[PDB]
Amino acid sequence: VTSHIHLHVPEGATPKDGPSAGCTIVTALLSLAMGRPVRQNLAMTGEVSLTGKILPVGGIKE
Amino acid sequence: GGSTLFVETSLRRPQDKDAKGDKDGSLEVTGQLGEVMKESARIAYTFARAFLMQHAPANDYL
Repeated sequence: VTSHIHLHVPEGATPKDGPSAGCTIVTALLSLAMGRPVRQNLAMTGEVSLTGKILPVGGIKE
Repeated sequence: GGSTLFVETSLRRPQDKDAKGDKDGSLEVTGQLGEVMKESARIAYTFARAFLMQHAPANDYL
């Protein structure tokens, strides 16, 4: 709520699938807020909808 | 070939604008840099701020 934050998402995502980083960004922010490092060897992808609902994404195989 | 460049820094405005002043430390960059360079410089800036914080909390220079 009350902290200036800098978040960096590395370049490389194609423009269409870029929003797929929504859940990643959210979990990164929560980890920073609580300082609890995310579980190891974990990855996530998907879109967020301002409410918690998550949407499909493309390029699943890659 | 490879060369060595002396990266230089300076404090281009008075430190104590206000003892109570909360204005965030601005940044200005020279070197006719590209956009990726600007983002890299910003990232380095933020990390240096955070490291000073984690090491020298009293020093608010940055």
